[PDB]
Amino acid sequence: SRYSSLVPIEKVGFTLKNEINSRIITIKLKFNGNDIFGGLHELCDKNLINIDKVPGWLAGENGSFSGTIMNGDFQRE
Amino acid sequence: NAMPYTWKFLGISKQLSLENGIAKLNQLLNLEVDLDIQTIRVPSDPDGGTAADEYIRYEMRLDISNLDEGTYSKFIFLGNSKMEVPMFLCYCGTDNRNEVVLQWLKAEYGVIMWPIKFEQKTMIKLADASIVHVTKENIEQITWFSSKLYFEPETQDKNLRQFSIEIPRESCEGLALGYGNTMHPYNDAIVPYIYNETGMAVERLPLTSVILAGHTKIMRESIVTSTRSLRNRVLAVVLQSIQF
Repeated sequence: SRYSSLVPIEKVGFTLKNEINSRIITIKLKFNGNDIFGGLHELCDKNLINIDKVPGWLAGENGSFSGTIMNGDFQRE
Repeated sequence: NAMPYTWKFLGISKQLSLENGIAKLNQLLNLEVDLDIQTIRVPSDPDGGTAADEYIRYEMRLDISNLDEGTYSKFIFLGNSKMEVPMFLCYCGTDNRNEVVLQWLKAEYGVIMWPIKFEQKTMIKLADASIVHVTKENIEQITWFSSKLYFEPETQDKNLRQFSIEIPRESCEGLALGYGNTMHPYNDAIVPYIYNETGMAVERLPLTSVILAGHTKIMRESIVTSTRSLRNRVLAVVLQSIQF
């Protein structure tokens, strides 16, 4: 082991909405696994993801809950 | 399925002049192969150095059943003599004569061929190429498709087995407007936006497919389409992708 989590999540989704020049741009991210944030941890270590650019919400800051992030404000559901 | 045509690609060591002739293969196959030859231009607006951008497009249809589309069998060649690797072919369908067409090309022409594989960056370029529509006046136009990128990373104990990033049609357009006008929206606007917003570098991750809804699915070693053919520009990008 090395990447396990206290409470492993197997499915989680995020919708990112940003307002750019008064237009709403939406992207949707979905993850599947035995322990998603552990997998994401490993990818960041292997440098496949840039940790400095990983927003709090993708790093798990509230992990466990799928949600929408609207101009930087997370809201689960 | 909704995309029943699965294309595989092969580099070829010389520009085949099939013009003449299919006849030898026709009798071998005891079957009438139809051979179409046209010159195309990519970029299309014929104002692009009236050459170099001219390719030659060949098509061989294996005439047969029309019940199950999964057996529809077509060969497409794109050639450009002003390039170092001047031709590739691709073919769809599961017909047994496919492999018999390949060994014939070899013999008849004494060419070697190799499986073409697409790196992430090329999968991106192919996505940009797939969404170009060509009007009757040979104008190229970007059209918008809901787009989905799939990844399948290798992690301990299957911790993360799969993840995807989806950009609805309207947000693909929306992202291009912040750029703004571009014939390469995935490369220029959408893929960078993902990196800057997530730290995810698409071209470095285990990207296993890019799906343009109802149109095409671009993968590492094939392209799947709902259309019984591939677009000129997608072909041109494949050929550019195998140069040195």
